[PDB]
Amino acid sequence: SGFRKMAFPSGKVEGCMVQVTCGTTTLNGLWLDDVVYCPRHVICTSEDMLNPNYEDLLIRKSNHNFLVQAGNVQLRVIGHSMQNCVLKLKVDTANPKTPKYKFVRIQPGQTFSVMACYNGSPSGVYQCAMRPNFTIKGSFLNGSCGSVGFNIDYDCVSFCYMHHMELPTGVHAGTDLEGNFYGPFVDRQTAQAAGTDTTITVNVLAWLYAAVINGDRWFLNRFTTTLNDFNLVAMKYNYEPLTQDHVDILGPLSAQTGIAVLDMCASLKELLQNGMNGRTILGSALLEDEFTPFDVVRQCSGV
Amino acid sequence: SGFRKMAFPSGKVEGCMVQVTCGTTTLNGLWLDDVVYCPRHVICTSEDMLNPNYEDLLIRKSNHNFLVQAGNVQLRVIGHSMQNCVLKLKVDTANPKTPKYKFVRIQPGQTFSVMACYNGSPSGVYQCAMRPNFTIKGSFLNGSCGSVGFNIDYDCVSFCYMHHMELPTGVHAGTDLEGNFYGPFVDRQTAQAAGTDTTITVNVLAWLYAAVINGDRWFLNRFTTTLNDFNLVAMKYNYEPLTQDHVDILGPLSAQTGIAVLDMCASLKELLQNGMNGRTILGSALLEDEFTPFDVVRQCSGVTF
Ligand SMILES: *[C@@](O)(CO)[C@H](C[C@H]1CCNC1=O)NC(=O)[C@H](CC(C)C)NC(=O)c1cc2c(OC)cccc2[nH]1
Ligand SMILES: *[C@@](O)(CO)[C@H](C[C@H]1CCNC1=O)NC(=O)[C@H](CC(C)C)NC(=O)c1cc2c(OC)cccc2[nH]1
Repeated sequence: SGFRKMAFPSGKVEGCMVQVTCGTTTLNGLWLDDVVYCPRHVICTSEDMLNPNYEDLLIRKSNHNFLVQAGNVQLRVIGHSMQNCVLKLKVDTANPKTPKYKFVRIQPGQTFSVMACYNGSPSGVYQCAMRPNFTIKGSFLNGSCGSVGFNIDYDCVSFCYMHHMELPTGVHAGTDLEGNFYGPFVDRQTAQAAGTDTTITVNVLAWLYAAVINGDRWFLNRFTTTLNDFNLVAMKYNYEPLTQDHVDILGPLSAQTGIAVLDMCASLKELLQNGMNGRTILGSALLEDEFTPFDVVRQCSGV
Repeated sequence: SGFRKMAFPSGKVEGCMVQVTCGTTTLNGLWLDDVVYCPRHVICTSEDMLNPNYEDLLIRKSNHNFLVQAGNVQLRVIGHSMQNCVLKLKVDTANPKTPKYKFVRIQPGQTFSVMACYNGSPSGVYQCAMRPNFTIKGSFLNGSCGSVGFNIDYDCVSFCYMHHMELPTGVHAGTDLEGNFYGPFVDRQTAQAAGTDTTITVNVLAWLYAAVINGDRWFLNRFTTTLNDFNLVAMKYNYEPLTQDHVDILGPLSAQTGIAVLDMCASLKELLQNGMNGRTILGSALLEDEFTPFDVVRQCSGVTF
């Protein structure tokens, strides 16, 4: 038993991180097959990053302008191209540690493992959720650009995120592996704001089911609610609406605990209107929304 | 910026996880060089685990009773010995993925990364802190025994934990890599209860230093205190007493901020005696105690490996 923010084992990705240097700008790259993926602002200088004409800056670059280091060996760039915000450096050597992989675009509310890296060296691993406003709440410092987020199914690594930016509020933004940003952000050196940060309701309910599966039921109550009446209150608190598909996804957790989804919604509605006083749920004083129903099923099934 | 419970990259440990099976009992083991370490109760059957005599049970076992598998590839066992609650099996193959490593026994309050494993396959990684009652708030299912906890310093993997037990309260217990349990627990199929837990003071202070580094310093006061005075007061609030090693590991954060350790102790004492007064620290009204000073430095100045 127990419930914990859990990331996938990172070994398959560690063998793909490399360092990419252009002029005086260094960040991380992802070496899969004979291609190295990294954020395209590596080609920028401190002055270019203010308003970079990336296609203009790119054509002016030569293959030898890119220093790609994989551990100790230095890889030979035999080609360069650009797919949106992701720079694609073709190398003369295919990464032998390339696992089975696929590029996917995560949906808001879904989770993934972040492998934070600096100078091409993996430094830490943690779990994140793609928030409804397409930001994530990570831990990234100078030099973390190029770090990727991923999920692992069987032996297939599904890459979904490459890090680019830290907003003035302290949350983070990035792209999928096709170079398309999550959210309305742009890779220029400017202070940018996200949309309003709504709460992932289906995850909050999953996390409440986890608390019950782990012996905590102080927030439960005898009231019930309709889907619509719950969503009225939820939206009033800047919570995403609960769809019937969300209800269906919570099915397994409902059966296991014996608490109907709409019954859990009545508890959550009371928590939102009353607060938690001084009490805690699974050790937290706030309502956690970065746990998916699948995260809870994985850890609490059969407990 | 940002603060998260962050585990070490697990690749160096993944290449060392294997499956050990005796009869029908299976669990995980740690393959380093030509030795596999695992919990000794793998020799037990379901009924044996009730009141086991491990010396008597082990005498009836031979090298050929042990199934050790890397994936689906068996590693022939050519030797076996018992050290405390850890079984050691010599195999005929030296793990080519063996990293630089050492075995360490950590202290309460220290943190490590747990490699959750099932049937020898790594499944998840997450950070834990050894509680002052020698339990960890883990996430472990059936078949998780033999999962190890580790830290990575440079290129050296320091193994400090091997999983054995889930207590009734849902927390977890286990040993170091020499088979010595953390806390007053024994590997028997019986409900055991840990001592009353307490808050990890040195980590709370580190958390406060983290706040000061980030401009949130409303809680600093003009008071100071002695180490003995603070310890006697902290014990009244369920806080662990500080050691000399605790003051020392707070050294870097103390120098970086300019706040002496005993001054921040006096500030924490204020927070315990009068509460938070409706305010928060780093966004939370709850004092966090699972971040060590190293974790705080690690996330304010990203170290690599
Ligand atoms: C990459 O490492 C750079 O290669 C970096 C991410 C780091 C920075 C510290 N925290 C992180 O997560 N990304 C950046 O520095 C990006 C670069 C653009 C894509 C060109 N910009 C920002 O993070 C950025 C610019 C800001 C600004 O305007 C100057 C105001 C406020 C915040 C802000 N952040
Ligand atoms: C190992 O996986 C078994 O090899 C397992 C730990 C797992 C199982 C679910 N959660 C975990 O952390 N360990 C056990 O099952 C141990 C085995 C002993 C070392 C022999 N037992 C317990 O953890 C145990 C026995 C208990 C009991 O007695 C019947 C009452 C209450 C709790 C309890 N836990």
